This record gives sequence, structure tokens and C-alpha cells, in this order.
Amino acid sequence: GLFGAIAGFIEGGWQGMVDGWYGYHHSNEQGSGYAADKESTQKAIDGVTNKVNSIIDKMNTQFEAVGREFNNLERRIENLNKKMEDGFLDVWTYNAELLVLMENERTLDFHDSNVKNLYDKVRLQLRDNAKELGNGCFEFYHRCDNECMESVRNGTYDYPQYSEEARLKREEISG
Amino acid sequence: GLFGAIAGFIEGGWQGMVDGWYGYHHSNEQGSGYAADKESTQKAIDGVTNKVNSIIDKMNTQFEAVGREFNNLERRIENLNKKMEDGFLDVWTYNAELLVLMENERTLDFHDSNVKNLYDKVRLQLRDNAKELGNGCFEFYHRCDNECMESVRNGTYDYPQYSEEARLKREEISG
Amino acid sequence: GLFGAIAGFIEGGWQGMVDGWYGYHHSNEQGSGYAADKESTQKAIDGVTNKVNSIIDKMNTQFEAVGREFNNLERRIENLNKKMEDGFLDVWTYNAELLVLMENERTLDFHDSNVKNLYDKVRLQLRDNAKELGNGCFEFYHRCDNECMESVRNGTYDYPQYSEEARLKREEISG
Amino acid sequence: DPGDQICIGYHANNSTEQVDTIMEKNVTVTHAQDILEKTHNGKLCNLDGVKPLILRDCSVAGWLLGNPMCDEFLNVPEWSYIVEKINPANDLCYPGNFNDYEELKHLLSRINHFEKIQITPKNSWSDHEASGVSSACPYQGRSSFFRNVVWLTKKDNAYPTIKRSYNNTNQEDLLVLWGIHHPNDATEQTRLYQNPTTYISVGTSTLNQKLVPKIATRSKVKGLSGRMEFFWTILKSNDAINFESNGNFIAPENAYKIVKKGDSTIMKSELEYGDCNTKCQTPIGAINSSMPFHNIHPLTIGECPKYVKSNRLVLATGLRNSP
Amino acid sequence: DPGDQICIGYHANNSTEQVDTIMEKNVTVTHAQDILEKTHNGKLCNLDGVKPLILRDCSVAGWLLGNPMCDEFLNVPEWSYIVEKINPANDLCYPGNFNDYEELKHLLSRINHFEKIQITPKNSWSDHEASGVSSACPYQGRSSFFRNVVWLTKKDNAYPTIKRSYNNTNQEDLLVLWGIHHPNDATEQTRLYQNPTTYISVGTSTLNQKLVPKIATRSKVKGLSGRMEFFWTILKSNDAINFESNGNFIAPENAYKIVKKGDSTIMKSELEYGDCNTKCQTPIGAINSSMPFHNIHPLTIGECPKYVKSNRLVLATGLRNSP
Amino acid sequence: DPGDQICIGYHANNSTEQVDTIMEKNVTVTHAQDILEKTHNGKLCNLDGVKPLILRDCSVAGWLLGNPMCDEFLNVPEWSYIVEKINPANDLCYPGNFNDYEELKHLLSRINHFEKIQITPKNSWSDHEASGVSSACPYQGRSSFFRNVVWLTKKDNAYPTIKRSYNNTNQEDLLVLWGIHHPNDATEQTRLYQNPTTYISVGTSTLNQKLVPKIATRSKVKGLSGRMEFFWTILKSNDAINFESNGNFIAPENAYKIVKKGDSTIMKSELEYGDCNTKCQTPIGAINSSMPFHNIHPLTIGECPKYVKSNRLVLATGLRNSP
Ligand SMILES: CC(=O)N[C@H]1[C@H](O[C@@H]2[C@@H](O)[C@H](O)O[C@H](CO)[C@@H]2O)O[C@H](CO)[C@@H](O[C@@H]2O[C@H](CO[C@]3(C(=O)O)C[C@H](O)[C@@H](NC(C)=O)[C@H]([C@H](O)[C@H](O)CO)O3)[C@H](O)[C@H](O)[C@H]2O)[C@@H]1O
Ligand SMILES: CC(=O)N[C@H]1[C@H](O[C@@H]2[C@@H](O)[C@H](O)O[C@H](CO)[C@@H]2O)O[C@H](CO)[C@@H](O[C@@H]2O[C@H](CO[C@]3(C(=O)O)C[C@H](O)[C@@H](NC(C)=O)[C@H]([C@H](O)[C@H](O)CO)O3)[C@H](O)[C@H](O)[C@H]2O)[C@@H]1O
Ligand SMILES: CC(=O)N[C@H]1[C@H](O[C@@H]2[C@@H](O)[C@H](O)O[C@H](CO)[C@@H]2O)O[C@H](CO)[C@@H](O[C@@H]2O[C@H](CO[C@]3(C(=O)O)C[C@H](O)[C@@H](NC(C)=O)[C@H]([C@H](O)[C@H](O)CO)O3)[C@H](O)[C@H](O)[C@H]2O)[C@@H]1O
Ligand SMILES: *[C@@H]1O[C@H](CO[C@@H]2O[C@@H](C)[C@@H](O)[C@@H](O)[C@@H]2O)[C@@H](O[C@@H]2O[C@H](CO)[C@@H](O)[C@H](O)[C@H]2NC(C)=O)[C@H](O[C@H]2O[C@@H](C)[C@@H](O)[C@@H](O)[C@@H]2O)[C@H]1NC(C)=O
Ligand SMILES: *[C@@H]1O[C@H](CO)[C@@H](O[C@@H]2O[C@H](CO)[C@@H](O)[C@H](O)[C@H]2NC(C)=O)[C@H](O[C@H]2O[C@@H](C)[C@@H](O)[C@@H](O)[C@@H]2O)[C@H]1NC(C)=O
Ligand SMILES: *[C@@H]1O[C@H](CO)[C@@H](O[C@@H]2O[C@H](CO)[C@@H](O)[C@H](O)[C@H]2NC(C)=O)[C@H](O[C@H]2O[C@@H](C)[C@@H](O)[C@@H](O)[C@@H]2O)[C@H]1NC(C)=O
Ligand SMILES: *[C@@H]1O[C@H](CO)[C@@H](O)[C@H](O)[C@H]1NC(C)=O
Ligand SMILES: *[C@@H]1O[C@H](CO)[C@@H](O)[C@H](O)[C@H]1NC(C)=O
Repeated sequence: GLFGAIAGFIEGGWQGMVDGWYGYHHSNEQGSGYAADKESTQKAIDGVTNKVNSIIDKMNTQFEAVGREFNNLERRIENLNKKMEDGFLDVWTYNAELLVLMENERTLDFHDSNVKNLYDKVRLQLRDNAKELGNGCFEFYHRCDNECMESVRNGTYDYPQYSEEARLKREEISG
Repeated sequence: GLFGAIAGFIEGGWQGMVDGWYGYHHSNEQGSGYAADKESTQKAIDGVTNKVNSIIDKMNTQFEAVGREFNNLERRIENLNKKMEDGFLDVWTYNAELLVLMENERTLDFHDSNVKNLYDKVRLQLRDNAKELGNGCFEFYHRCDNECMESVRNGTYDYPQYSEEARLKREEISG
Repeated sequence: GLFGAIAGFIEGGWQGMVDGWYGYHHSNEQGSGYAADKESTQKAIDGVTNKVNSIIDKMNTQFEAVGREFNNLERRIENLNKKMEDGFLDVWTYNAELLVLMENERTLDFHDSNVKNLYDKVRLQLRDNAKELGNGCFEFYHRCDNECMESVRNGTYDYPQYSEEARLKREEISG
Repeated sequence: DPGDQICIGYHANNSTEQVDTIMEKNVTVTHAQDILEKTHNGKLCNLDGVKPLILRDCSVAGWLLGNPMCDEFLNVPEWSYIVEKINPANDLCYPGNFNDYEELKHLLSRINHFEKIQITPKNSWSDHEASGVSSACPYQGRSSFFRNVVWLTKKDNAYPTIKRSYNNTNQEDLLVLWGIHHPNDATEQTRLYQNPTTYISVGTSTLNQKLVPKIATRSKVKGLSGRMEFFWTILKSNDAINFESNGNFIAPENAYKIVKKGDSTIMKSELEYGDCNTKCQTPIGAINSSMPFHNIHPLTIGECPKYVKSNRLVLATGLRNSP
Repeated sequence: DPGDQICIGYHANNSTEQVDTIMEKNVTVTHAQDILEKTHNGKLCNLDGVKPLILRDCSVAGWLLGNPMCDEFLNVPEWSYIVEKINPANDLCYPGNFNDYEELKHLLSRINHFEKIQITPKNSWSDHEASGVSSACPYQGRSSFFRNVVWLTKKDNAYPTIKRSYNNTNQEDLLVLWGIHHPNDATEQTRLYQNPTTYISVGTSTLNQKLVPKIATRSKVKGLSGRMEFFWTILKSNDAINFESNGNFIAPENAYKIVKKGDSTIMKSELEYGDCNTKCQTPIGAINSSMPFHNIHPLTIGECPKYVKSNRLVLATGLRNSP
Repeated sequence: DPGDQICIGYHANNSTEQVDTIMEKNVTVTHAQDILEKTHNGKLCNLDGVKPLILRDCSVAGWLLGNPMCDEFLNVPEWSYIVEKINPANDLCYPGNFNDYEELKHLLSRINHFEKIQITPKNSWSDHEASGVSSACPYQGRSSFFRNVVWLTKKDNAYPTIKRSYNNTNQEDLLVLWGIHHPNDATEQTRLYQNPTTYISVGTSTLNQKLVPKIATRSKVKGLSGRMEFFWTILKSNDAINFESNGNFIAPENAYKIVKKGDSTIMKSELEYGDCNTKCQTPIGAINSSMPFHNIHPLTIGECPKYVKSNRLVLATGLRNSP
């Protein structure tokens, strides 16, 4: 895509994740599990839906062909009428095809982005409290129970509350 | 969106900064104050201005409807004439509306990138001489007078001249 | 660009690298040399070739004017006919021009992005085992032979295999 | 040893739904939306409540003039649209032509209902024979003629000048039809209308028409070398139409009240009534689709999707699918 | 302890301007640019320096033929464009029709200036009556006639064959007008022109017209059952026009020099002159705008913005504004 | 001491190729691809194997009727397309008009080959003089006439009624041409055709034409006040055409078998044959290009690129180049 996230640095999506479009996998003392980010997928479903209503509404007012008859001494205007009607059909066929192609690629680069923006979101909350493995994952320098990780997902994460525990762990291995 | 910048990591714009589009807030021993980034604000006004002039110029040669009259035994050709003119008025309306929509979203994502490109411009210059707060701000690991910050704004910034001041300050808190 | 890579924070393209579109320059104990990233360069060639085949094929179906003559008591339909054919030529000229301008810019932002994907590809494999100079280059905290750097290019890089060695090199400088 | 971990990730599934972009072909996505209707019922249906007027092997001319092979349509109900075959068999039974036929057909595309009424009874011609008929226009074995017009010939051995008039006292406009017969020779002319030099005058508030027969040798068509040329006008409410003739006059018997104008068409289809019902009809089949687009046929009538020439139109809604 | 700080941020303001994109609606931005003109002055103005020809209750036909109620227009100045009401009251006062009217009108839309001249003085008809007049064509309460043509009737009880010819010695082309009168019955024919069987020949280097009156009964229009049928032609410089008639001739008196051709139109508007000036005129009002687009009316003349059917076209110039 | 280093970078060269975008003009790129053909050979070529029919100074009418100055084209070979000059000198030699000419010329755009045949021998007019000639129709210094039609005049002092008939027994359809002469005055009329009141009847299964001369005073054109009007029809295979006349008849001598139908056009060009060959022809030059677009001329024939009015169409394939 436009930076390398969806089928990028995090190679692969999670078939196991069935609650949403963008989300999290968590692994702590209380097992593992998938959890979808409700807010940014809803914001993405809204936009993809509006895009789809926008593209249909842009074609509502579009040329409509009418059968006209012409006699055998009106072959010029008959050709005029045909060329004109085929003309508008080729034009709108072009418009419909091109908008779909153009918006398809943008929709993919949009999903792509929402995955990276959600990633810098967590990467900015955690900072030096975790090591960034570079596969889309973060390995905490402290323990994060199922209530600490709820905090990173909805922007509630408290950084100083885990700052010191984490500082010790990078120094423990570096000591 | 395609960013995680505008209403992203720097949540909110600066109403106090009225000199430009992209710029800096600086805080040292010598009070506070706003300074618009000269380079990236001009490159953004020109590019956006050019876009609005390209789009108007691309529509100058566009269909022109003319009133034509027909008698009551020319209803096929009158209907032909009507459909042709509405056809072109619709086609160019589609062209006008759709291009405005398409360039608007590109324009918003354009301002957007310039916020992230300006942030990474500084973040790559600062490196380990500053702490990345994750709110769009950088906290220096050294002292930066109102002439030091001029160096970060125009990309001349000399890193080793402040490395040790910063290296040592990193030693105090990590000790 | 819309990312700030091509003519952004990585200043300049490499006239010396003539094997591909995106790649690396490396300098260690076994001399220096450029190496084109085959993976992202062919995939960029695929898309750019297709885009050009998509743009030509979507215009295959395009209006073709025909000479129609009219006598001097046919001035209305002669006029209708002129406006109609000029009408379709103006539309397709707009379509061809606008599609070319719009896809050109996207093509520059596509190249711009692939430079960003390749840089972030490296940035995630290296992590704290290398220092980011901020000019698009990385300085290893270890020695990297012609098999270590071939490994970072194809995403094979093993981080723990240099994890311990890199830490010491970081403390040696922090001593 | 490895501690606690969180990962950022996206959705995937077993979807084989493919999309295209400008740069990439056959891209597999998690969710797509087909926006192009590609199927029809292959049948001619009602349009909402209203049945089409399906002429069979009759042409519009046959129906309106009353080609005897078309008596099914002597009094048609209100229609939604008109279906005509590409090459109708019962057109003008007697050889000839319909003047401004294509303009009449186009007028007809704006009409949903006629009420046929008699403006001149066959029994009002006391000085003329009102029974002219032809083998080219057979009814039930015998030689007949169009029903809505009358072939007038000399009575005894005379053709008095006709001065006949009709006022449209009806509220609605009248489609009035008439004709002129072109004989083959001066003798045929005299055998039928006595007078050698004839005319037809037609007057209205806007019409000031004069017809003269063209007596000439022509190709035999249906064994006939004679020709019949037909004319029409819309008589506004409260206007009168004046006919004066001394021969070759094929006079009006029936005319049509324009009861209802509306959205309508004349479809070219060889299909026939399929006792179905639809809100979107094409000449090759009807459409019941929620799609914004279709590629069935450019000539539709009703509440239809938009026609395009595409073979496939699929929007990506979800993201690229993970192996 | 906390030291020195730098921050990256963007502009915001008190802007409420919203724009749309494909994905997002009503988005508030810091700076936008309306590119669509939505207002006009509701007037018919001059185009650059030049006043339109505003027919009031006169049609083009009435003006050119010289309907007595249109005497305001006997000699109009150079115009920029022409305005006609949708249904002018002063058209053809005597009932009838104008031949190739829409073609004449289309020609007229390519003309900025006529110079009217007398090609035949009324005091040149010494063997015919040139005072034909009608109640359908009133001037000041009493019966008059078109001013640019003459109704010729028999003098004493004779209608000599008229042979009159006119050579366009002017450099410019002449629009020449004439007509034929269609009486209701043979008796009217003799009362007016004596001779029973009449004709009109009109000849030119390109025109070879023969007209014969259609004498028949028709509906009363303005109390008249008669009709007047009008013809026109362009007589090129140095060509002559030849008239031969035996009756029913509505002869030319004045004709028009085509002085200037150009871009012009015939607007259909109920508006009238608003004593203003514009570089862009529409049937419903004038436009003074720097906008590249407008949505006022499709049928414009002048240096105008481009028409679209949109209600809103707003370009975002600045960035998304933070609430 | 400095250890190992890796850098991320992209391709560059000394290329000067520029493209445009919506936001940026004159951007220098590493690789671009011109898609717009802008050059032609300035010549008229064959279209694939087949030479065009270039009328020189003859119009299609001059050719088809056989203007004596057009004998070059009496029997032309199969053509690919037709080239006519903008205002050919040799048109209708005798002043007048060709009826439904533009309709015939359009018909002509779907025909690649005529084969001319004799429908009436010149020596078959034993009761009429078939040697009518005119100064307006010069051949080699003397007065001549159209070659494919014949001017019949009275013989001795009679114009017996002509009844001439022809059945198209050929497999292919016939283009048949004829005409009527309009004299200046009754004296010329009797001087030429004896009979004062004449007609021309033309009959077919579809055609029922009656012509009557229009005898009137007209402008001299090439010194002539007489006019000649020409008519045509496509006589279907197995149909017959019937002529009846007692004067003013310009009778058919030759007609055209429509032997080969196809894609063709009538280009308007002042060019001449350039002994070249192409698969794409425009009125001002031929096209040998693999480009998907060209801007040479909108009216082309052959397998051509698509026309645009653009001066430049350049696609960016490579990336932005470093100065
Ligand atoms: C009414 C009728 O039967 N007319 C035929 C005519 O009868 C003549 C008789 O009325 C007169 O008083 O005396 C002579 C004897 O000298 C005749 O007996 O005779 C003609 C010669 O056979 C017939 O022409 C033939 O007609 C064929 C077609 O006939 C019809 C038709 O079917 O269309 C018969 C209709 O009765 C008749 N209709 C009317 C209103 O007259 C029509 C009509 O005349 C023509 O169709 C109009 O063009 O014709 C063939 O055409 C055959 O080739 C021909 O010889 C008279 O039909
Ligand atoms: C010119 C005139 O007065 N005509 C009316 C006629 O008068 C006769 C006169 O023409 C003759 O030379 O001398 C005799 C006596 O020897 C008469 O005095 O009388 C007719 C019968 O009453 C009128 O018919 C009436 O026409 C009405 C329409 O009148 C006009 C009109 O205003 O349009 C009168 C115009 O003067 C006349 N113009 C000309 C040039 O003749 C026209 C014109 O005749 C018609 O427009 C031609 O179609 O008609 C009503 O139609 C009324 O119903 C009817 O009784 C003669 O009008
Ligand atoms: C054939 C001939 O001699 N025509 C001229 C005519 O001669 C008379 C002759 O026809 C008659 O039988 O006998 C008397 C004496 O006993 C005459 O001698 O006389 C006319 C009067 O001057 C001439 O008119 C001039 O014709 C010019 C055009 O002449 C042509 C032409 O070039 O088109 C000559 C052609 O031979 C002739 N063709 C035919 C088939 O008749 C045509 C044709 O008549 C006209 O085109 C008809 O529309 O005319 C000029 O028009 C000149 O202005 C005029 O005075 C006859 O030439
Ligand atoms: C229409 O009238 C013109 C002008 O008549 C001449 O000019 C007057 C001012 C006056 O001096 C008259 O006495 C003149 O005849 C006339 O054109 C002229 O024709 C004469 C011969 O008759 C020529 O000598 C003169 O050169 C010519 N002038 C021009 C400007 O052409 C027209 O008659 C003739 O025109 C020429 C061009 C030929 O085509 C000839 O056939 C034609 O009769 C006259 N037009 C008509 C249709 O009568
Ligand atoms: C057509 O027939 C009707 C039925 O009589 C006529 O309408 C009536 O005419 C009388 C006067 O003759 C008038 O008092 C009535 O008001 C009128 N009825 C209606 C419903 O309009 C009509 O005759 C005349 O109609 C008037 C309106 C006028 O136009 C006059 O010119 C006309 O002669 C008949 N129409 C014709 C053209 O003969
Ligand atoms: C033109 O000449 C041909 C050749 O003789 C005629 O066709 C033949 O017509 C007879 C009947 O009269 C028929 O038995 C033959 O089969 C037919 N020939 C062919 C090859 O089909 C033709 O006469 C008539 O042709 C038929 C088909 C019919 O349409 C009839 O109306 C027509 O008169 C001649 N055409 C004319 C107009 O005289
Ligand atoms: C994509 O797949 C379809 C069938 O699944 C095939 O018809 C089409 O040709 C493929 N695309 C290309 C570019 O070959
Ligand atoms: C956008 O704003 C306008 C302003 O009145 C409002 O009427 C409209 O409903 C809004 N549309 C949406 C989709 O919110």
C-alpha cells in the first residue's frame, strides 16, 4: 500500500479476529484473545458506506437513451442520433468504471492507513515501556493485565504508572 | 484517516498561530511564542493555489447550450436536441462535482502529510537530544536558546554541539 | 511528496544506482556498493505498467467523429451536429488530460511511498540495534558482512543474534 | 525470557471476492459489493399495475388505420407501453405510406390511452358508395378495407363535390386520420370517381392542406400497382376539421380521443406477454434489482438502474485478504 | 528536571466553512473557496456597450412582417442579442403561417444589424388596389395591415398579371418577405382578385418557387376563415428577384439589408430592460462574477462562467479545523 | 571508530522529461511515456491495399451525373474512401439543384464500388430528339451535356407521351438518376417540348413521384435562366422503375450497380494523391503511429489512435528526478 502496513510490516491478517476490521491481540497472565477497536472501524465503515452512497448518487442524473425512429430519407440524423446516444453511454461507462477503479485503490490505501495510525497510536502511548518487535507487536517491559491493556486500546493508558517497572527490566537485561 | 496527525498525535490546531499553516511552539528559559514554518507553508500555499488554477483552466473549454426552436412536426429532433444538451450539462456537472470532491480529500490529506513531514523533519534532526512526548512536542535533553531553535526550524541544526549536554542529562535520570 | 521521502528527509536520488528503482547503499569491511531492491521495484513496475495499460484501455471506447453535410435550409441541425461532435471531443480531451494529470501525481506519490516502505522495512528489523542518522541511512552497532546486509534486504534479519553485541556498543559510547 | 505482548492487526476471512484497481488486477478483498445487475427475466411484464399494449404481428399503422388483420386492437385499454415487432406483418394492407409516420409514433410515445369514437358513420354518404374494398385487405375470406377510414367511390355515374365538416366537441384532442388513393390510369380514375381532375381539401384552425392524386404506372405490390397515401392531424378541442373533395378521398370514420398522456415508449421486441409484473422493462426482459447499475439493454422504461456497457462492476468495501 | 521544548502544530481558526469529499460530508476547514456563482441581478442588460433588441409583446414574425402593433420596431439599431417573450401576443395578426420560421429565426441569431429599405414604393401599383386591410390587423382601433408588405386586390374589376422585378444593387444581402392569400371560397376569390385560377412565381439565382392559393373552407380564426402564408429568402448582392402573379399576392414593400453578422442569440425571457450592463446575460438575469462556475441558467450569452447544475461547489484550500 | 552503514535510496539519471500534475507543473522525471502522436505525412495515401477515389475538381454530383468535365470518373475502380475538394469547380454544369443530395452523399459513405450500366440506349429515342445540349455544360469548346442523363426535346413538332420501364434483374441494387427541366416562359416550353402542360411520373414499389415544371422568370446564372432539378432512387433488386412524361423530362441513360458495400467516407481535402500507403488517413495527412492518441484531425478513417485536442499528453512512469 501507501507505506507498507496491510500485507506490509505486519505480514498477515487475523482470521481469528471476527469482531471488527482493525483491532488487537493481547497475551498476558489471563490467556490470549482478539479484540476489535470499535471506534476507528466504525469511522471506517461510515466512510466506506458514504463513499458507496456518493458514487451511486453521482450517477443518478445520467443520460437515458430513447428509441427514435427515422425514415429512409433521414439517414444522416439517424446516424447523428445513434452516435449521440452511443456517445453518452460510452462516456458514462467510462465514468462508472473509472470511479470504481479509482475508489477501489483509495479504499485499500485507506484501510492500510487506519492500520498504521492505530499503530502509531499505541507506539506513542507505550514508548519505552515496551519493545517494538517490528511485526506489528509490542512486548511490554511490565505486566499488563486485562485492565491495563483495555487502557491502551481506548487511550486510557497510564504511562508513569508503569514507567519504573519497565525501566528496571531494560536495565536488568543490560546489567 | 490517512494520517493520525491532524486531530491525531497533535490533538488540535493552534488558534494562536496566525502567521502560517505549519509551524512551531517554542518554550525555553526565554518565555513562549509562535513561529510559522516558512518553507513548508509556502510550498503548501503554492501547491494548493496551483490546484485551484489548474482545475478552473481545465474547464474553460466546456459545452455551451444554445436555444434552438423546432416546429410541431419536428418533435423527434427537438427531443434529440433536448437530450443532447442535458447530456452534456450533466456530464460536465459530474465532472465538476466529482473533481472538487476528489481534490478536497486529497487537499486535506496534503496538509496532513505536511504536518507529519514537518514533525519527522525535526524528529530526525533531534534524535537522542530530545524526549518525544507523543503529543507533537519534543522535550530537550539540553538547553536550547532562542537561536538554537532557529536551527531546528531551518534544518541547519548542529547535533554534536549539544550531544554531550544531552548525553549527560540522560545519564542523570537514568542514574 | 505526500510522505516526504523522495526529495524529503532522505536528500537526493542515487545516480550511481542504475539497476533498479528502489534500493540500498552499504559500506563495510567488504567495500561499498549499491543493491537494487528487486522485490518492491518489480511490483512497482507491475503497477505502473498496468496503470498505463488501464488508462489506454479505458479510452479504447471513445467517441469518433463523422463528417455529415447539411444543406442551407438545414442550419439548425448542422449546428446541433457541430456542437454535438465538438461536445464529445471536449469531453474526451478533458478525460484524457485529467486522467493523465491525476495519475501522474499519484504515480509520484506511489514512488514516494515505496521509498517509505523500504525505509520502514529496515527501521523495524534493526530497531535499537542501529542508529538512525536521519539522512535515510543506518549505522550498525555491530559489523555487518555481505551476508548480514543481504539478510536485512530480504527481511531475514535476526534481531537477537546481534541484540547482546549492540547493547555494549551503545554503552561504550555511553561511557 | 519473553514477557507480555500486544499486537496490532486487521481482519481476514475465506473470501474469494475479487476487485480491480488502476494498478492491480484480481485483488482479493474481505468484503466487496456488486453494483451491476446482469440478469433479466427474459419476459415482457406489466409496468406496475398496467399491462403493455402488445401488438402482435400488427404495426402501429395497422392498429390505428384498422388493417382488418388487426381488429384485436379496435378498442384497446390504457397501456403502460407499446410493444411492436421489428418487422410487423400487418402494416398497411393496401400498399402505400403513412405521412409523418415517425412523428406520429413519437407523439404516441407520449400517450397511454385513446378512446376511439365514430365521427362519420359509413351510412352518411347518400350520394357516394361507401364500400370500396380490396383483395390486398382481406377480412374473413372476402375483400375488405381499413376500418377507421372509408373508401368512397362514385354512385350511379357521378361523384358530387363533398363538403363535410366535424367539430371536436369533446374535451380531449383528436387524432384524426385520412387518406387519398392514387389510381394507375385515367380509366381507373373514371371507373372509381367519375371526375378526371380531383382534389382533397383539408382545413382546420392550423391546417390548410390540398391533396391531388398522382395517376401513374408503378410496381405491383401485393398484386396492386395502385397506392394509398395516409395523413393525420391532431384536432384540438373545440376546433373543426373541414374536408372538401371531388374524388380519390379515403374519408375518416373513426378518430381517437387522447385520454391520457404520460411516460411511455414503443419498444422493439419479438417477445410476448409473460403474465409477469415489473417496475423496470427492457425489450429483452424485465428487471427486479436493487443494483444501481445494469447492463441488460440501453432502452428501458420504468424505475430502472443506470445502464452501462460494463461486464463487471464491483466495489471494494473491505480490505485485501491475508494468505 | 523538565527543560526546554519544541512542538509541531498547525493552524486553526473560527471558520465554519464546510466542504465535502467522497468519504466525508460537511467537513469544517480553515480556508475554503466557493467557486460557484449563485446570484444574478434579475435584469436584461446591455452586452458590453450594446443594448438587446427587446421585443415586447411582439414576435420576431410580427416585427419583421410589420404587424401594426409593433410599430416600435420599424427601424431598430444594432443589437447585441434578441429577446422574445415565450408567447408573444403580436405575432401574425392576419391568421396563417410563416414558412421555414425556425430556420429564419436561426439565421436571425447570427445577425446583429438590419437596415430596412423600401424596395417597391406603394405609389407604384397603378393598375391594382394596394390598400388591402383587415380587422384581424388593427392599428388605432380601425382596420390596418402589415407595414412591410401590401395586400393587392383587383382595380375596377380586373387583375392584370403583375410582373415586377428587383435587383439588389446593395452590397449586403437582403432578407426579402412575401406572402400568398388563401381565400375560403371561389366567390371571395373573384371579389378580391377577379381571376379564378391564380398563381405566384418567384425567381432568383437560387429560388424557383411557384405558389397556388388553396381555396377551401376552414375554421374561423379571429373571425377570418382566410389564411395568409408567408415566405422569405436571402437575395445575395447583385442578384435579382422576379415576381409574377395573377392574384392572391401579398407583395413586398420593405426588405432588410443584413448589415452585420455575429454571435447573437434569441433569448426567451419574460424580463425586460433593466438599464444595466453586463458581460454575461441569462434569460432570467445578468451575471458579474469572478467565479469559474455558475448555476443560474444553461442558456447564456457573453463572457460567462461555466454552467453546472450544482447547488454548491466549495473547494477546501486550508486544513481541517479542530473543534 | 566508524563501523558499518546501510542507506535507503532511489533511482536517478540525467533525464529531462517533464510531466504535469494538478498541484505541480514542469516536474522533471526519470522516466516518462509520450502517448500522443503529433505528426503526419501531409499526404493522401492508400488505405491498406486500396487507392482512394480522389475527385479532382469534380463534386460527387458532377461525377454521378456525368458533368462533361468529369469524364475521368466515367468508370472508376473500387475505392477505399472518397476525397472531394471543398468547393469543386465542376458540379452541376447546368444551373439547378440535386434533390436530397446530402442524403445521397451519406449513402455513398457505405459503398466502395459502383459498376455503371446502360439503362437506355441513346438511339432508342426515335420519337424525341435526344441531343439536348447547353453552353453551361461545355465539353471541348462546344456545348455539351451530362453523360448519364439525356435531354429529350420535341421531334418534328411533337412530344409523344414517353412510357419507359426497367426491371432490376441484377443481384445488386441500382442507383438511378433523372431530372426535370424548368423553362423560363411558355414560349420556351412549347419551343422545346411542344406540350404546354407537362409532367413526369416515376414509379417503383416504394416511389410514387409526380413532377411538374415550374415556369417562371429567374436570374441568369452562367447566362441561363432555365434550371434543371435532379432526383434519385435506389432501385432494389427485383423491383421495377417506371417513367411517364410528356415533356421537361431529363431521362436516365446510365445507372449504377452498388457492387461492393463497406466502410467508407467522403473526406473534404485540398490535397492530392501522394503515392503512399497507410492504415490511418486524415484529411490533411496519414498516420503511422503506435501511440494510443493523436491530435492531427478529428475526421479520420482506418485503424487510428483516438483523437484529442491536446498539445501534449505525457505519462510519468519513473520517479521525481534529483537536480
Ligand atoms: C370494383 C371492381 O370490381 N372493379 C374492377 C373493374 O370492374 C369494371 C366495372 O366496374 C366497369 O363498370 O366495367 C368494366 C368492364 O368494361 C369492369 O368490369 O374491372 C377491372 C378489370 O378487371 C378490375 O381491375 C382488376 O383489379 C384487380 C384488383 O381488384 C380490386 C382489388 O382487389 O384491389 C377490386 C376492388 O373491387 C376494387 N375496389 C374499388 C373501390 O374499386 C380495387 C380498386 O379498383 C383498385 O385496387 C384500386 O387501384 O381493385 C387487379 O388490380 C387487376 O390487375 C385488375 O385488372 C377492377 O378491380
Ligand atoms: C373590402 C370589403 O369591404 N370586403 C367585405 C365586402 O365588401 C364588398 C367589397 O369587397 C366590394 O368591392 O364591394 C361590395 C359592394 O359592391 C362589398 O361592399 O362584404 C363582405 C360581405 O359583408 C365582407 O365579408 C365579411 O368579411 C369579414 C372580414 O372583413 C374583412 C376583414 O376585416 O378582415 C374586411 C377587409 O376589408 C377585407 N380585406 C380585403 C382586402 O378584402 C378582408 C378580406 O376580405 C378577408 O380577410 C379575405 O379572407 O375581410 C368577416 O369574415 C364577415 O364574416 C364577412 O361577412 C367583406 O369583408
Ligand atoms: C436550339 C436553339 O437554337 N436555341 C435558341 C433559340 O432558337 C430558336 C429555335 O429553337 C426555333 O426552333 O426556331 C427559332 C427561329 O425559327 C429560333 O432560332 O432561340 C433563343 C432565342 O434567342 C435562344 O436563346 C438564347 O439561349 C441562350 C442559351 O442557349 C442554349 C444553352 O446554351 O443553354 C442553347 C441550347 O442549344 C439549348 N438547348 C436545348 C436542348 O434546347 C438551350 C435551352 O434552349 C435553354 O437552356 C432552355 O432553358 O439554350 C441564352 O439563354 C440566351 O440568353 C438566349 O437568348 C436559343 O439559344
Ligand atoms: C443586377 O444588376 C446588376 C447591375 O446593373 C448594372 O449596374 C447599374 C448600377 C446600372 O449601371 C445598370 O445599367 C447596369 O447594367 C447587373 O450586373 C451588371 O451587369 C452588366 C451587364 O448587364 C455588367 O456589364 C456589369 O459588369 C454587371 N455588374 C456587376 C457588379 O456584376 C446584374 O446583371 C448581370 O450580372 C452579371 C455579373 C452577369 O452574371 C449577368 O448574367 C447578369 O445579368 C443584375 N443581375 C440580374 C440577376 O439581373
Ligand atoms: C365548434 O362547435 C362548438 C359547439 O357549438 C362551438 O362552440 C360554441 O360556440 C358558440 C358560438 O357559436 C359559443 O357561444 C359557445 O361559447 C361555444 N362553446 C364552447 C364550449 O366554446 C364552436 O363555435 C365557436 O366557438 C367560439 C368559442 C369561437 O372560437 C368561434 O370562432 C367558434 O366558431 C365550434 N368551433 C368552430 C371552429 O366552428
Ligand atoms: C422484376 O423482374 C423479375 C424477373 O421476372 C420478377 O420476378 C418474378 O416474379 C414472378 C411473379 O410475377 C415470380 O414467379 C418469380 O419467382 C420472380 N422472380 C424472382 C427471381 O423472384 C418481378 O416480378 C415480380 O416479382 C415478385 C417477387 C413479386 O414481388 C411481384 O410483385 C413482382 O412484380 C419484376 N418486378 C416488377 C416490379 O415488375
Ligand atoms: C483475473 O481473473 C479472471 C478470472 O478469475 C480472468 O478472466 C482475468 O483475465 C484475470 N485478469 C488478468 C489480468 O488476466
Ligand atoms: C450538511 O450540512 C447541511 C447544512 O444545513 C445539512 O442541511 C445537511 O443535513 C448536512 N448533511 C449531513 C450528511 O450531515
